[PDB]
Amino acid sequence: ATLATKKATLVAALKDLQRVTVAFSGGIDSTLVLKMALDVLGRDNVTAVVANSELFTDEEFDKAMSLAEELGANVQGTTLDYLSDDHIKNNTPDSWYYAKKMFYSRLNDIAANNGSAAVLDGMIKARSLLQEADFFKTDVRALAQELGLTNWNKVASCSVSSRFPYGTTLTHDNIAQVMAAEKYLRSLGFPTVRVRFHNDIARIELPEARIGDFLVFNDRVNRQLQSLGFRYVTLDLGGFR
Amino acid sequence: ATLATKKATLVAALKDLQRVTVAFSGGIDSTLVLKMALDVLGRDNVTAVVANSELFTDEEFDKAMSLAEELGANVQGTTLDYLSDDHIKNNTPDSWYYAKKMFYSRLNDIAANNGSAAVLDGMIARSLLQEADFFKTDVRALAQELGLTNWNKVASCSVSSRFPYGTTLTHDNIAQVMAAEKYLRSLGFPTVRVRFHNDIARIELPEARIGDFLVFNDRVNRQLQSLGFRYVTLDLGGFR
Amino acid sequence: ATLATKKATLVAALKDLQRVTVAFSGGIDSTLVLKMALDVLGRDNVTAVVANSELFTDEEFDKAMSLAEELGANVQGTTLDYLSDDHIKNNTPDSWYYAKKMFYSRLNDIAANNGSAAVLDGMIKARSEAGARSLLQEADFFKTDVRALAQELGLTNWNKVASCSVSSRFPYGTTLTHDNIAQVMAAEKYLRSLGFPTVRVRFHNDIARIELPEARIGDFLVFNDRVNRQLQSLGFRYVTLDLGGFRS
Amino acid sequence: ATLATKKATLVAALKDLQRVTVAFSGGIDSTLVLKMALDVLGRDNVTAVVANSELFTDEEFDKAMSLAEELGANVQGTTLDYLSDDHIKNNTPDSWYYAKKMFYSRLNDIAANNGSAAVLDGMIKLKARSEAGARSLLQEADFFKTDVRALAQELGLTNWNKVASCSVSSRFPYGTTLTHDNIAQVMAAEKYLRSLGFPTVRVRFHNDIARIELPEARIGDFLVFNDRVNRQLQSLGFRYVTLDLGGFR
Amino acid sequence: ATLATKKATLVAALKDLQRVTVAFSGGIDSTLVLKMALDVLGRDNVTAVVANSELFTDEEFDKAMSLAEELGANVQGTTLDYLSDDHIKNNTPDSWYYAKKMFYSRLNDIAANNGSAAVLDGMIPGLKARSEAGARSLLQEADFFKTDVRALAQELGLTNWNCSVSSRFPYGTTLTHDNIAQVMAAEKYLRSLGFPTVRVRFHNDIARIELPEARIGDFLVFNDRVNRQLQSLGFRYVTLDLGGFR
Amino acid sequence: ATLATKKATLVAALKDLQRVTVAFSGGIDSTLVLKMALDVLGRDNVTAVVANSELFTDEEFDKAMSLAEELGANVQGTTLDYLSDDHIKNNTPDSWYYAKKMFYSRLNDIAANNGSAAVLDGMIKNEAGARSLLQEADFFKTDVRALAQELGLTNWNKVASCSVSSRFPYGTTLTHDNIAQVMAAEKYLRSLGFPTVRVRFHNDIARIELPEARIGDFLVFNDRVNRQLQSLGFRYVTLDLGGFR
Repeated sequence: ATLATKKATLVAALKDLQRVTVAFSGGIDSTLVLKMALDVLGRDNVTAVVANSELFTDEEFDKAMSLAEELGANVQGTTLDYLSDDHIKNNTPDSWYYAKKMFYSRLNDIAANNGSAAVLDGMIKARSLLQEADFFKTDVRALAQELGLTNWNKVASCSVSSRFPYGTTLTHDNIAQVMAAEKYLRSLGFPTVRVRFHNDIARIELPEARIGDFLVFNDRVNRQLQSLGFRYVTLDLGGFR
Repeated sequence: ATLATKKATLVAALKDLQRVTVAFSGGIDSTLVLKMALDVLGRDNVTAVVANSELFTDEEFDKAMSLAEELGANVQGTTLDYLSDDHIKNNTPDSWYYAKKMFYSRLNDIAANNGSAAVLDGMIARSLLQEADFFKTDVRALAQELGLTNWNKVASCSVSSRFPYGTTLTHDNIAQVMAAEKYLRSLGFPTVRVRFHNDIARIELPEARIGDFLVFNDRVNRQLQSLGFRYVTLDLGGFR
Repeated sequence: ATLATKKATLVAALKDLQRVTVAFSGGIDSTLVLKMALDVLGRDNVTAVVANSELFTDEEFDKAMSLAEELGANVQGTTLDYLSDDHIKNNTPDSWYYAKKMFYSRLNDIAANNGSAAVLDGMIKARSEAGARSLLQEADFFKTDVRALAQELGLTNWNKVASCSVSSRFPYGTTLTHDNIAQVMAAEKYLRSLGFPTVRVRFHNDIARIELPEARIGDFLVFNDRVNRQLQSLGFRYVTLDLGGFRS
Repeated sequence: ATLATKKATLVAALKDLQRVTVAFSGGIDSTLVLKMALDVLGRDNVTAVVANSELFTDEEFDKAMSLAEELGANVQGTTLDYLSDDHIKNNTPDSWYYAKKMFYSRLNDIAANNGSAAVLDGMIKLKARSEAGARSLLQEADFFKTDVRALAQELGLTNWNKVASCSVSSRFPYGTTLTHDNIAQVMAAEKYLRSLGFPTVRVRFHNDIARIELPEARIGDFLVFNDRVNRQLQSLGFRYVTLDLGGFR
Repeated sequence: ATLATKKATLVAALKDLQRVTVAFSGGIDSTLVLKMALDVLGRDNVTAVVANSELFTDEEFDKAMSLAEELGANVQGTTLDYLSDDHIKNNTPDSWYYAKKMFYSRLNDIAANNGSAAVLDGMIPGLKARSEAGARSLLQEADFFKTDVRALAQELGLTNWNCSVSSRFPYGTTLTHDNIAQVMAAEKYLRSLGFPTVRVRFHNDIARIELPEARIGDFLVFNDRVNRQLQSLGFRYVTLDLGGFR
Repeated sequence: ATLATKKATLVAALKDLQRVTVAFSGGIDSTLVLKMALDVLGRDNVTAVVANSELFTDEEFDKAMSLAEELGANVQGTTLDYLSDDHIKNNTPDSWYYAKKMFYSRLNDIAANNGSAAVLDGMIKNEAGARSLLQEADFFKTDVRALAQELGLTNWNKVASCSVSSRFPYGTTLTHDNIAQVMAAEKYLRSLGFPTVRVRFHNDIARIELPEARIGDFLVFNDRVNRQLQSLGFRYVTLDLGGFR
């Protein structure tokens, strides 16, 4: 289809819902949904909710809260303690299962309190309207460009649980350790980076085309990540993913 | 804290001034102010001013003069002789102050003489984008809304910072430093300083670009030597 | 002299033509012509045409078609077989000319069959021989006038990077075939997917001569072996990197 | 004393022994002992023995066998199963002692079966050697490292192992149990890395993690090989293949 | 059996020929043959010959000539025009054979004119190039392995010892005096920048540089100088093989 | 001439001198001279002299003293005060001349007092109180380690010592402090794996010259070298884009 046909399904789907609460993370997808809902449904009939968790950075939470205000939405912060579930706290392979299970249960209850007909997320190809309207990665960038949206989270980052091996118990300490390492690495000019936690070993994942540029920082990163508690600081030769 | 609320603040403030003179550098901030001023006050009530100076590049001047005309403004070039002032010519730690005073005094005289209510600049003189609480994100959202895509993106700094305190700035050693930085930028290094130390050139690059730079060592060495440096070096501390 | 007089010359030229066919590449210039043509003459009186050929990417074609639909134009792709012309098939130094004569004759025939008064291209200040109009050139548009009017019409999206014919990857006198062209484009596509958007894979039979911007060559080294084996499996015997860098 | 007096002490000790078996590693010290032994007692009365084990690389074994023959000695390889001793298999700080103990007793049996009066090693100015009865003639004659370099030049000796081979056990943390499998894993990984042009390298074993140590001044050169090293070491059984940012130690 | 029995066959064979001409390259193999012949037959009955050709560098020749003088042989250079033979000039896959045929014919012509009983080399499309010449490889007849030659080189006290440029050209490409000088100048320039192991493969207007992969990072600082130098030697395009040397 | 004849000229020339004093730096040329002198005249009539000075490192001096003993020589250290001469102290373009005059004048006094017939150095092909026997016998660089390998010689200083004067511009006054500064910087750089290096002194700027083929390898050390040379007193630490020499 044309982008206009997919955009029309999205307006038509939204009018049919009349009042929605939209799970807003700040990535390009959720920024498109949040804006489309505000444009078809009005400020007072769309609720943006930003999840606060121990698994995400305060900066990503703060950036989404600020773009939702910048977009003109009533946005509400709700804080989730993902670590209360021992399936998640011990990061067993089902651990995504309960994390999504907790995210949507908080989101479903919020919709009852402001009278929305459904809560929307930003999944592409709970209702995920961009997938129902058959939006692909190229379609989402095209519509956002047409809607004048310029600011969104270019740092498509993930819950910090993905840095830990299955069976490792998450702690306030080792999560902060992983996140302080990634924040330090990003401050040197590597916006895409993972610091995988392996007890005494830190395993750094960088995009392969950035590894040559990284070499000037080896010693400072080595000494900095050792001061955060790692005994050995290493670079994955496989790169990011 | 909506963009629509800040844009109304900026429109309202511009309506209260009626006739404005805009300090126009050509960056996104000053280009946003110049269009907003044209859209609410009209061509005949806005004067765009572009400083022609020895401390900034002719490329920055030519691009700004053309971008003001392209946006639909009446544009005026004014030329500042910063080196006639001995505080700037001798590069003291206070020279920035005298340079800013000479610049804002010329802009005040133009605005007084064309009947403007204020001089405007792009800071985030009135800085209305700062008064309306525009952030870098707000400014990119409004420029897209006005259909503005074209502006200079090479961040501009006075060439004074390339010289040690106590150094006498001259037309020749300024031209030397600027030809060197223009050459380096043309190789693909948009953020670069050639600090001047008489017979030594001290190059600052972002540390993450120094590996990429090595394929050019010999050409940079020979080019900056032909520009008058005897030794061409790379600071191991990098940019800053 | 002023933009407003230049915009009026263009409006008048379009009103006089009443019905037009637009050669649409997706760049800023043809995007401005198509937008003005749609605003002045209406959707049913404008046909946007995007050429599909073996000498350009299927990506480039898909994006140009999508840019014309996004503007609100009825757009039709036409398919050109440039290799049927022996100046192009044998990559003579004048082959660009025969490619454009063939392109403009197809556009003239499309215009004849839908009732347009002219074919419009986006040239500014072999088309003289087919009768294409460059209304921006006639109205004295320079690059800054195009950027000014596009911003006053709210146009922000277009192709920022011009397309070059894959003919430029082959030495003069080399015979282009559906097979070796597919080789050059698959090699360049693989390279772009590793993070090198500006690249050329020059064809010298058993040798691929890769052109990269010199500032990226340090970044490229982590890929030497994968590029070597990938381009060999595409049919090259030797995979090399030009020491002069991109366009030397 | 003088180099000449020390050289005469060494000559005298060898003539009194008549027939010797020489523990030959290829380093400068055992190379001096073997050369002196051949110069004083002749090819027919000297047996050079080179230990082959799974704790040292096959490349070093072949190089020592060739350095011994090139010097003119009858040279014999013996194979040691160091993992048969559990003091060695359990990677304790005294495991080196039991490895030397097993090596010196095999040399004693070889010495008994070829009629030698002593086993000679190349030690200069400790308890496994002395328990076994091996003699260190350079130490008895009071050779220091400079004396060994002096007499080596006098005899025209130029070729020897500059690299000192270390046991693969140092790639494993203390208390990690050595196995035929994890040793072969570490040794094949290092062998591939050396074959790319990196003679000084360690692959430290961390179960599913391989931690590569290279001299920092070579890490820039290594970049062209990351992807092949990753897949090669993954095919050897490591899940993760990493480069230590600290370099070689 | 033992090394002493293997060198014993070589003593006997050398004693029976009395006067020999020795094809001398300077590698470990030919230096042992030349030293054995001098020790068994004496200086006045041994002629060492070193081939000088356009397909090798004047340094390879100069190093080989000294090697034989230091061994104690009377040494003689002969110069061959390998490009006169069209198997070699057109770089067919067998031209190594025809180069050795021309070499052994010149050496047989040298040996007949000084009266040697045979031509000796250091070895361990038609008839084998030696057998067709009559050349003996005495180290091969004595069943020498690479260890025996390294062993025997030390029992006689040997201390000093040591590729055709055709391998820079594709099969079917015509060798000329000029493109040979071009390739040889290009490799000398690269070696002088610190790359002792290097090949400049000639592909007409394209130079394809082969380097050990572990040196390509070090090479980048030289790209532009190498590009312009090899262009000035006559190449239009100067490239680096991503597969590296070998 | 053949290498064997050049060796005979050297043997004959050494036998005609009977007792020699050898200027010994530890490089290949002077170790070849020192070895030939011992092999032809015997230890008791060869005196090896190693100059200790502020313009060369203590590390090269100790290595040279120990290499002479390893060669079989009686070795004697002598101390030179190069900075006592004002051409050297003020780094005039003349200073090489006064440094060589002071070096050879000291060696001649040692030679006179131990009864040697000549002072020997290791100069080759391509002072008047010095014989360079390798030069008289027409030895080239190829001849020297052809012959050095025939004597089995392996240990010698493989990177060339140069006077620290070349790290300072002509006209700069050399002092104990700025020499110590340059010498601690080059020693640090060598300790990271860069045996061939110059730290050129330009007051508050250090200009590091490295062989161009090593500059890619050096990037992993930029920050450590920057901080180390700053702690030695340099304000700016830079890398010459032209590389070494």
